[PDB]
Amino acid sequence: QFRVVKEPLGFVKVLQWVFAIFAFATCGSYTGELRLSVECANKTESALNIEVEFEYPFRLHQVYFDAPSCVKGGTTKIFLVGDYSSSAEFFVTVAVFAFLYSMGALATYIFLQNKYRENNKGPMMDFLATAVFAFMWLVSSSAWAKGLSDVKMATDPENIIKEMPMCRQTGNTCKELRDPVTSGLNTSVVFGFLNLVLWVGNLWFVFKETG
Amino acid sequence: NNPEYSSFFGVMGASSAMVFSAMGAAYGTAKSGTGIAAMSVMRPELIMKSIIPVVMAGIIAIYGLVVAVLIANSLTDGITLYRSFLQLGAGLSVGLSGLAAGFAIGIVGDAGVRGTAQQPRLFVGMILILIFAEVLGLYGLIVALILSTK
Amino acid sequence: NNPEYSSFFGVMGASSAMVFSAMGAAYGTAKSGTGIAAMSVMRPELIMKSIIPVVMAGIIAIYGLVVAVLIANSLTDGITLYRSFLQLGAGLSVGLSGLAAGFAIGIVGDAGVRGTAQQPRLFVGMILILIFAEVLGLYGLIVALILSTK
Amino acid sequence: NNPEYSSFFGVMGASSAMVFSAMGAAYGTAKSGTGIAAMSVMRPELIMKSIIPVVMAGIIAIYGLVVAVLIANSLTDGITLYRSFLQLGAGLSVGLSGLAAGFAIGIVGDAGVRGTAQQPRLFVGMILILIFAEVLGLYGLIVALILSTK
Amino acid sequence: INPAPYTVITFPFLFAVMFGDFGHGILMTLFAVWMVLRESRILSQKHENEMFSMVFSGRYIILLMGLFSIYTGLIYNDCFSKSLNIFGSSWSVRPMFTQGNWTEETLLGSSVLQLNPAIPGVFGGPYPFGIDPIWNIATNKLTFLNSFKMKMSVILGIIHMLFGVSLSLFNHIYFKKPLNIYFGFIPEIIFMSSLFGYLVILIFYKWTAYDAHSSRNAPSLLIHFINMFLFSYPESGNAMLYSGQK
Amino acid sequence: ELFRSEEMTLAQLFLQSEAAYCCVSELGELGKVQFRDLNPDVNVFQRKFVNEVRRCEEMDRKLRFVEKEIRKANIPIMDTGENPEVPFPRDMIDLEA
Amino acid sequence: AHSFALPVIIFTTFWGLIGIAGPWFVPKGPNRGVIITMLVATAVCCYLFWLIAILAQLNPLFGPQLKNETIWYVRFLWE
Amino acid sequence: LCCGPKLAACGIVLSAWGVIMLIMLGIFFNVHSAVLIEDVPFTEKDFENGPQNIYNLYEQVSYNCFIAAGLYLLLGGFSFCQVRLN
Amino acid sequence: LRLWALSLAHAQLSEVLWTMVIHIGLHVRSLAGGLGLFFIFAAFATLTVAILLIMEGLSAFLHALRLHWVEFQNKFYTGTGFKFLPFSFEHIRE
Repeated sequence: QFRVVKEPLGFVKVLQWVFAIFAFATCGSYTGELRLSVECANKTESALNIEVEFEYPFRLHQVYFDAPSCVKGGTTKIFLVGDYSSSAEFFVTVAVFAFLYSMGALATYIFLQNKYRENNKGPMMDFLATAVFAFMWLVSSSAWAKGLSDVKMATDPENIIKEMPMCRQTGNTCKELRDPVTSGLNTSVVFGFLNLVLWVGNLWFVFKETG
Repeated sequence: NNPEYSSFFGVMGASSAMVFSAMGAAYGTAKSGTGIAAMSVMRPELIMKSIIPVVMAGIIAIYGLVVAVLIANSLTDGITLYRSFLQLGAGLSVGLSGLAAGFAIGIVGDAGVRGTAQQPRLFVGMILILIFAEVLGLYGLIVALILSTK
Repeated sequence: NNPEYSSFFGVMGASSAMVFSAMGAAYGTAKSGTGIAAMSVMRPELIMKSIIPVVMAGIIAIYGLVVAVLIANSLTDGITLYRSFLQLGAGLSVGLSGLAAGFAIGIVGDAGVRGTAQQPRLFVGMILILIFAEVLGLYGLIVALILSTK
Repeated sequence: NNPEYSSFFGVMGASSAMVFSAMGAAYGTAKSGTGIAAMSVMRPELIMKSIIPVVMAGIIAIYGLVVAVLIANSLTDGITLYRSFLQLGAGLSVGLSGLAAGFAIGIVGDAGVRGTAQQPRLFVGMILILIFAEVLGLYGLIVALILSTK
Repeated sequence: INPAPYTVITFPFLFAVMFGDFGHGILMTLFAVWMVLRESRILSQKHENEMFSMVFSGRYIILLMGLFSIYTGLIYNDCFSKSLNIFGSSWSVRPMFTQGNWTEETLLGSSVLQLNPAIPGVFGGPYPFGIDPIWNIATNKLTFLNSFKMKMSVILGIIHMLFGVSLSLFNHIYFKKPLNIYFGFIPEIIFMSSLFGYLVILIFYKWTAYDAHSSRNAPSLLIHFINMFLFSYPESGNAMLYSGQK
Repeated sequence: ELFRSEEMTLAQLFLQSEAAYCCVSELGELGKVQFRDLNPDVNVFQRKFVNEVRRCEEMDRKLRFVEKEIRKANIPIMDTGENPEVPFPRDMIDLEA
Repeated sequence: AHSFALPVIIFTTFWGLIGIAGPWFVPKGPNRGVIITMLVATAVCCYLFWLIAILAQLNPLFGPQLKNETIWYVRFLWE
Repeated sequence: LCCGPKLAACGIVLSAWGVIMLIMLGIFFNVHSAVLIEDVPFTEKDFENGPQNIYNLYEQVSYNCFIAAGLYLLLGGFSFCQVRLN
Repeated sequence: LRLWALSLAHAQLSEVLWTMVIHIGLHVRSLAGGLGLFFIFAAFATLTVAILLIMEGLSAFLHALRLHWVEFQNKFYTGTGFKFLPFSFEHIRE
C-alpha cells in the first residue's frame, strides 16, 4: 500500500536508515597523519620528515613509528598511547546492528502491513526495540564523543615531544612539521547526534500511532 | 660447570614415571581379567559390569604418561643437576604409586567382582572401595607434579 | 661453602615419605577389601558399616601426603645440607609408620569385618583397634613434623 | 669434549627396547597358547578365533622393535652425551613395558579362552580386556618415541 | 533433616571445581540437554543398557553439573587449555618495562627469558575476572597458581563442614537433647573454629597486608602455623604479622 | 525452615469382611496405604485364601502358555486400555475356566 | 589499572540482591523452602569463589615468566 | 533404510560440534589476528624486520580451518540425507 | 585438597592434550597443513571426549560422592530410619 509509505511513520524509518549508514560509514573510516622533524646537534643524525598515520580502530597503544635515537646515528621505536577502540569499535558495531534493525523495521512497514495492523502488535515491539536502541545509542555515542575528545587532547605534538628523553636533550629539538586533522570525526559525531534526534522524534510519533 | 650428562637423573625419572606404572596397570588387568573369565561362566549378562574396573585401571597408565610426556618435552642439556634430581624423585614417586594402585585395583576388583557375581548388592561397596585406589594414585601424581614443578 | 650433592636427602625424603605410605595404602584396601567382599556376599545389610577401615587407609594416605608436600615445598638448590638431611629422615620415618599402619589396618579390618557378621559384639573392638592403627600413623607424623622444622 | 664410552647408552637402550618386550611376548605366546591347546578338546570350532591375544602380543613386541630400530637409525658415535641417554631411557622403558604387557596379555588371554570355551558370550568382552593391555603397551611405545627423538 | 536439597547445589559446585573447564562443560551440557529434549521418546523406549538408564534418571543432575562446570570454566579462565582474553590484562606495561632499566634486554633475551620483577613502581592492576591470561602463557604459572588453589580448597572445605556441624545442632534442637548442646555442638564448634577460623583470617590478613615491598624476608603461612602448633616463638627468622600475636 | 520426613501415624481400619474386600479394592486402585501384617506367625494355608492364590497362579501360568503361543503366532498384542478399571465379581472363576 | 572497589561493589550488590530478594518473591508452593535454599546456596557459593579468586589475584609477589619471542610480540602488540 | 540414524547420529552431532569449533577458532585466527597469548604456536624463523610477515601468515592460518569447516558441513549434509532415508 | 589435586590433574591433562595433538597440526604449509589438521583434530575430538569427559568426569562425580558421604554426612546424618514403602500397584508398566 502506497498510503502506508506516504505516512511519515515509515518515511522517518527511511530517513533513519539513510542517515545511520551515513553516520557509521564515516565514524569508523576516517584517516589522517602528522609528520615530525628532529633538529639534532649532529646534522647526520637529524631528521626532517617522520610520517605517522592513524586510522580506525584508533588503537594508538598498538601504533608505532621510528625516529632517530640522537645517539651515534641509530634509531628507536616510539609507541603512541591510548586505547580508543574500546569506545569507537563498540559504537560502530552498535550503529551497524541497530541500522540493520532499522532496515528490518522499514521492511515491516513495506510488505507486512497486514501483520503490522494485526492487533497493533507491530507498533508495540517496534517501539520497545527502538527505545532500547535509542538508550544504547545515547550511552555509546556519549562515550565515543568523550573518546574523540580524549583523542583530540592526545594528538597534541608537544606532549609526545616532551615525553621523550632524546627530545629533551640540549641541541636535539623535535618540532612537528605537520599537525594532524580530525574534521571528519567531527562530522561523524554530528551525524550521530542527528541520528539520535531523529529516532527520538520517531519514538514520539510511534507512541502517537500506538494510542 | 655443570657435571657430565647432567640430565640423566631426570631422564631416568621420565622412565620411572611410566615404568612402574606399566608394571602396576599390567598387574591390575592381570588378575581382573582372569577373574572376569570366571564371572561370566554363570551370569554372562554382567559382561558389561566386567568393564567397570578396567576402564579405571587405565588411569594408572594415563598417570604414567602425565609426567613422562611432560618431562620428555621439558628436558634440556644445560641443567643445574638439581632439577634433574627433582625429576628423578617425581618419576619414581608416580611410578611406585602406579604399582600401589595397580596392586589394589587388581586384587580388589577381582574380589569385588566375585562378590558381585554372587550378590548384586555388593556392587555399591565394590565401587566405593575402588575409590581409594585412584585416590592413592592421585596422591602419587600430586607429589610428582610438585617435584616436577618445584 | 655448602657441600654439593646435598639434595639427595630431601628430594628422596619427600618421595620416601609417600612411598612406604603408598604401599601401606595399597595394603589397607587389600585384605579388608576381600573381607568386606565376603561379608557382603553373606549379608548385604551391614555393607555400609564395613567401610570405616577403608577411610582409615585414606587417613594414612593423608599422613604420608602432608609430610610429602611439606618436604617438597620446603626445598631449594643451595641448601645447607643439614635441613635436607632432616627432611630425608622425616620422610623415612613417616613412610615406614604409614606402612605399618597400612598393614595393621588391612589385616584388622578384614578380621573384624569377618567377625562382626557372626558376633555383633566384635564391631566396637574392631573400631578400637582401627583407632590404634591411626594412633601409630600419628606417632610417625609427630616425629616427621618435629624433624621438618628443627 | 664428549666423554669416552658414550654411545652404549643409546646402544643398550635399543638393545633392551625389544629384548624385554620379547620376554613379554614369550610369556604372551606361552600362556594363552597352552590354554588354547587345552581348549581345542571340547570346542574345535574356536581354535582359529582364539588367536587374537597372540596377534596382540605380536604388536606388543612390534612396539619395542620399532623403538630399537629408531634408535639404530639415529645412532652415531659423535653423540652430545645427552641424546644417547634419552635413547637409553626410551629403550629401557618400552622394553619392560612390552614385558609386562605381554605377560598380562598371555595370562588374561589364556583365562579368556577358558571362559569363551565354557561360554561363547565371553568372546567379545575378553577381546576388549585384551585391548586394554595393548593400549598400555602403546603408552610404553609413546613415551619412548618422544624421548628417542628428543 | 534431609540433606538432599543442600546436595542439589553443593554437589554440582564440587563436581564443577573437580571438572573446572569451560568447553567440556559446554559439551556435556549439550549432552544433558539432548537427554532432556529426547525425554518423551526415550521414556517410551526400552533401553537394556542399564548405564544409560542410570545416567538418564539423574539427567537433571547432569544439567546442574554442567551449568556449574561452565561457570567454573569461566572463573578459572580455561577452555581447552586456553584462557579467555577480555583484553583487560592491564598489569605489566611492556614499553614501560623497557623504560625500567631494561635497555637492549633482547640482546641477552636471545638465549634467556628474564622474568619480570615485582613492584617496579610502574606495574599494578588486576584482571576483570579469574586469572590474567599472561599467567596462561607463563612458566611461573605452576608456582603461582597451584598455591592459592591449595588454600582455596582449604577454605571451601572449612565452610562446607561448618555447615554440616550446624545441621547437627538443628537435629539437637528438634529432638530436645540439651546434653547434646552444652557438652555437644557448642564446645566442638568452638574447638574447630578456634583453629580454622583463625587460619582463615590469618590467610586473608597476609593476602591483604603484605605486598612485594616486603617480599624480601616476608612471612610464611605454614611456618607461622607450625610456630603456633608447637609453641615455638623464635625472635627472628620470620616476619611477624602483627604485634602481640604470640 | 528445616525439611524433614513427612509425618507418619499408622491407622487401624476396622470394617466388615465384604466391605473390606471393596475397600481394599478401592485402595488397590488408589495406592497410598501400606498394609502391615499383624499375624506374622500364620502361614498361607491358615490365612484361608491360599486356594484363591493357587488358582490365580495356575491361571497365570496357563496365560503365559497362551502368551508364548501368541508370540509364535506374531500378533501385535496392543494392550492399550480398559485394563486398570479391574472389576471384582466372583464370576472371574468361570472366565478362568 | 582497575579500581578494586568497582568489581567489589558490582558483585556484592549482584549476588547479595539475588540471594536476599529470592525468598520475598517465591510463591507459596509445595517447594518454596526448597527453592529458596537452592538459590541462596548457589549465590553464596559462586560469590565466595569469585571473591577468593580475585583476592588471590590481588597484590602480586612476582611477575610472569615469558619468552623473548613473547617479549617481541607483546612489545609490538600493546602494553 | 540405507545408513540409518542408529549409525549416523554420531556423524550429525560431531559435524555440528566441529563446524562450531572451526568457525570459533577461525574468527580467533583472523579477527583477533591469532593473539599469541591465546595461540602460541607459529612457524617462523626470521622476523627481525618486523611483524608484517606474521600478520600475513595469520591470513593463511585462518584459511587453514575453513577448509575443514566446509568438509564437516558437507559431511553433516550427507549424513542428514542418509538419516532422511527412512 | 583432593579439590586442588583433581583441578591440577584436569588442567595439566588438557594442557598436554593441547601441546601434543592440536599443536602439531599447525604448520607453515598452507594446504597440506589444513589437510593434516582435519584428521589431527578428528583424533583430538575423539580422545578429548574419551579421557576427560568420560573417565575424569566419572572420577570427579565419584570423589564428590565420597566427599558428601564422609566429610559431610558423618556429622549430622546420624542413625537411620525404615524405608517407607507405600503400597501401590507399580506393576502397571510391569
